[PDB]
Amino acid sequence: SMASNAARVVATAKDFDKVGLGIIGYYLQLYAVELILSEEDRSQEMTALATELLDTIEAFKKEIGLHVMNTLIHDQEKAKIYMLNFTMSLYNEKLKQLKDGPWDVMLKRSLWCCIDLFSCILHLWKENISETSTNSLQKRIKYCKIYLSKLAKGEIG
Amino acid sequence: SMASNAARVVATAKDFDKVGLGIIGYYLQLYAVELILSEEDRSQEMTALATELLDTIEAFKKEIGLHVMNTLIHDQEKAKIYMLNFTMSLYNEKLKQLKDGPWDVMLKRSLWCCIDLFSCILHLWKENISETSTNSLQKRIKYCKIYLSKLAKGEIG
Repeated sequence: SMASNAARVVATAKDFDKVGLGIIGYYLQLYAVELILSEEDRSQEMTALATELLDTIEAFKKEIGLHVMNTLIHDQEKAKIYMLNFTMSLYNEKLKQLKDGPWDVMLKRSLWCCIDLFSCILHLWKENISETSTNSLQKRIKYCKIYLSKLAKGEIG
Repeated sequence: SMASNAARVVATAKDFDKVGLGIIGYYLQLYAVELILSEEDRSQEMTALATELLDTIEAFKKEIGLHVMNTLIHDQEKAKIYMLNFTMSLYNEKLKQLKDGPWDVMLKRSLWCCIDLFSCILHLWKENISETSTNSLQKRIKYCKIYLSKLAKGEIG
């Protein structure tokens, strides 16, 4: 239920690192961490995850606090905007695919990634996002979850 | 000159691998290689570097298609997008720092970074950048050169 939502994120985070988008996967992790530590009913398995996540998280920031980009890890303002610009370019590219492009499992994965990126941005930076912008993002997530269902029911397939 | 530049870009790229931006480090290497192979008669070390770089660029491709964001390594348009977003943001931050911020080595390294990144974009996707954008990119590069000049004279430093 919960450990699944976090598990997805953590999986995607690792994928983003292995491809070389470290800063993105960084925040995805930090996000997954808050996600786990938010459940008052923690379980052995998740606790080990929090630790593993924090360990990685720390190592990453330490190695950057090379010296040109630090600002994306120290300035949550710039980090939020960089994260948003990246997620948005991906999101917008995927909308078009929903119209003309192919409707395969890659799209399904791509849309969940968008949902997690958006979710990450909203969770990590609440008091930094315009009430107008929050709604926008909350809507983009819903849009994903909608066509995601349209795929499971073959409606768009 | 060619040797000097290649060495710089290469050094910058390696710096981005350490931070986590493997995608940026990737395109710099493509650019670096194209630079080294631009000279019909180059030193052995340089050709050896070209080879070294290619083996790396080759390797990087095998690991990537993650399977969602690999659409960056196989698309000249998207790649350019995520490339400009990153470079453009850094460029602005540095423009501000030129005014109030400290005028240390960092500001220097940063300005050079912007020059290579902007030059990497212009080189790699010149046949995909409108005539207007080319001038706009070249202007910023020029501006970097100019400010570096001032920092040397102590006119701004």
